[PDB]
Amino acid sequence: LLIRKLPFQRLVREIAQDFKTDLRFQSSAVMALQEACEAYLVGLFEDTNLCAIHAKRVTIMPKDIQLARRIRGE
Amino acid sequence: LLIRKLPFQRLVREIAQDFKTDLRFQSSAVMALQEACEAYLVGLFEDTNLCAIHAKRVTIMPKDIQLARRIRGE
Amino acid sequence: SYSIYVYKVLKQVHPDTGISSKAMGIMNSFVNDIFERIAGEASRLAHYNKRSTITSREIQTAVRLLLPGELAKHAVSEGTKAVTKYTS
Amino acid sequence: SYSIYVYKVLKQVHPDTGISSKAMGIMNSFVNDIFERIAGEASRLAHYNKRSTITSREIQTAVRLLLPGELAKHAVSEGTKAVTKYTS
Amino acid sequence: NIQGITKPAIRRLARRGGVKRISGLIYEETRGVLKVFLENVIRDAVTYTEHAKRKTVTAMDVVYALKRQGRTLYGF
Amino acid sequence: NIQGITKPAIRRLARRGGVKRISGLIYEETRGVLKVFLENVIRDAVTYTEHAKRKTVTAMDVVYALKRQGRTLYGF
Amino acid sequence: SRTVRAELSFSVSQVERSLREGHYAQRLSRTAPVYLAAVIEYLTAKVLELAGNEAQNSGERNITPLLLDMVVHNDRLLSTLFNTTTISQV
Amino acid sequence: SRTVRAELSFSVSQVERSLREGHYAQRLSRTAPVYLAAVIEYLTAKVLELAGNEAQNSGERNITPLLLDMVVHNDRLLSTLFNTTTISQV
DNA sequence: TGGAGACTAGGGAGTAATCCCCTTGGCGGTTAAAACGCGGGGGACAGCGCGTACGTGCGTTTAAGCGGTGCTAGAGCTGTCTACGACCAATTG
DNA sequence: CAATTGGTCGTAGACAGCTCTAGCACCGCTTAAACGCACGTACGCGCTGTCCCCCGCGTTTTAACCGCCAAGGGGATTACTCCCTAGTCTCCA
Repeated sequence: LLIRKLPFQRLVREIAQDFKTDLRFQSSAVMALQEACEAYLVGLFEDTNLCAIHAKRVTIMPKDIQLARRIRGE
Repeated sequence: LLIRKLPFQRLVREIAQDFKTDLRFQSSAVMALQEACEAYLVGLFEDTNLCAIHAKRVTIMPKDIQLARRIRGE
Repeated sequence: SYSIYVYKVLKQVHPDTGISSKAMGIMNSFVNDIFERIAGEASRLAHYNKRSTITSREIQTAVRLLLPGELAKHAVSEGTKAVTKYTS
Repeated sequence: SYSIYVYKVLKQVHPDTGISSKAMGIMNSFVNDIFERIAGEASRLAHYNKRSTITSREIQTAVRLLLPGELAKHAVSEGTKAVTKYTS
Repeated sequence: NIQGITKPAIRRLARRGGVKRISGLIYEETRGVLKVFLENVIRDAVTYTEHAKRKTVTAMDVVYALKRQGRTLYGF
Repeated sequence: NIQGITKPAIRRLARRGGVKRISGLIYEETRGVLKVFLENVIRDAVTYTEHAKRKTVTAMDVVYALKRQGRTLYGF
Repeated sequence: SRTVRAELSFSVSQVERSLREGHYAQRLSRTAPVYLAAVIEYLTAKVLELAGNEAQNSGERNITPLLLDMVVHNDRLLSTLFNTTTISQV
Repeated sequence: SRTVRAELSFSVSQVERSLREGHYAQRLSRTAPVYLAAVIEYLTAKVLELAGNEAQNSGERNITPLLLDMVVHNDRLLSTLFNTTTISQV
């Protein structure tokens, strides 16, 4: 994994608090969410790098994430 | 519609020939395919125009269709 | 199938505005689609819990899953305030 | 559930190469997923034609629909040359 | 042929898409995208027709083929 | 907080994505994309847990929530 | 009749009959089709409420499919439900 | 036994038993589970054939999930089946 | 100690036989729409320059991770036990 | 000619009871990983310029569209009527 596990667990337990208070998570639910979130972010930066090369650049910019998410339908 | 109906019917009846020979189409199946194909192409050129503006251009180029289809997953 | 009730709700929501004949087929395909989507989601939820009876609770969960956000909150509130008015 | 047969096919395809314990759970979730996808597609195809019996023909069509291209041609050829070897 | 998707019909689809100016090589790429889209949808429509033991591809086979791509079509 | 998704963890995700150089404003946008992705998946996982009359979000509720986005996850 | 008794506009018995002919389960509940008919009734009375609001906002008399296509892809309230839909307009 | 009789490796009776407990229809066919077990057998003997080809091509002894993730996203033969899958690797 | 071989008793589908929509196929006369060609000029595309701003390397600060106790909530049962939904006999429009 | 209301009859799910995983919590110590500088240099971004190459306007050419009328393939149906799938006794590892 590439994100640290304890701040990602704090992030899931502070996002899920808005949906139902006082929830518990299995130890493998947080690792499934962390595996799916890095498999989402790498697949997002692979299209952001395509949108940055498309403009004849190397540095990715927030408009490249915004284009890769508007084309994808997000 | 924006594509002429008789060349689009010739296109469907020459694409479907590779799948099963001597097929017949309803008159509304071809209009559903033509409605879906222009609703596909306009939604494709709306992301191609975003990929062409993203490079600080106005003219769309084939690399803009190729980027809008690689980001989309085609 | 469901076209006779679309005009009946339209008489309540807009008793002055009429509807076309293609728009009735569009609203009837919309209703048969959101029906065969909600019932399909509730059958998968009845299978995931190994139940056999689709209750109103699997419909409330399939509405929470399918409809995003405020549409799910209002569809759950309308289904709840229709089942409670039904049992009374 | 299906983990006892994944190793049995692996003994035929590679009798020398072994498999891990996480990869067995991955192949078992793969098999239970392509099973609950093919059977779900064949139940929708049994509903679209208003039938009641899932025959092998709704499985051959759900394989043609789900698997793209050459994987569908080889899965149909293997299912056909297994049903014919079964009936004989 | 695919050549029936003419130059000004692709230009009208791009003008409806909001494109101001079109390069001279979009025309053969758009036909190659349309042919892939039809080869993906007509394959499923022919699969539903061969499954229904018919020889006429109805419009509900096309609606089911577009439904299997997340492109639900209302009005058929 | 969302601040636990640190600067070098986003940099490692971009280095695995193939990005050579990263602007100084990607870091707060990527956290805003990750928070939307988690708010879309955890809502469905909490919906499956409240439907299963549980209080512990198991990993199969997360697999079902990712399956409802076209992101099937093998291994749970 | 349970539809007037529940003060709804859709028939519960036809949605239940379509759940039986769809064979979505083996056995339904007592109040599951009332809930499902009230949610589909809400969605129809939310889409046609906007089609009837837009026909009189534009000045149209009837409701055409062009009104449905303009509303359901506008109106971010329910434009998310129709991200991947295409009204045929023919 | 019909699996050896059909000369297959998956059990037809367990796939049929999972179709009964899934309640995918009301009644199956005589040869529908043999066809479904031969297709799932083909897909397993096509994925594990490549995992066993790659373990000996790389030089590995066992089959790890890293081998599955490298194969199913390579090998354009079946990379289309796994466009939207993610092997967890943990 | 689990299948699956012979026999029952039904009851979806196979399979004719039948209308009758409707798809495919001509012709012929329109007129819109595509196709070609010319020319002018918007605008990709290359090259150069100034200068933010990102990366690398340092020292220092934080905290995640690990190992080890607790400790109570709450998943999973197992066994009752009602209330439930599946069946059947008179109706306000 | 609907959809409904009293009875009835299993049986699925509600539901107290209980075992025991496992999630949450805290303490302490490492040591990696993050964090904050300062500096140099890549590389975004603005600019200017030559030059394709796209758009717009004319002709002229094509073929789509429309309105006919055949003609036969083939949905869609109604009728039986076999041939299947759903219930039950044993072998051979």
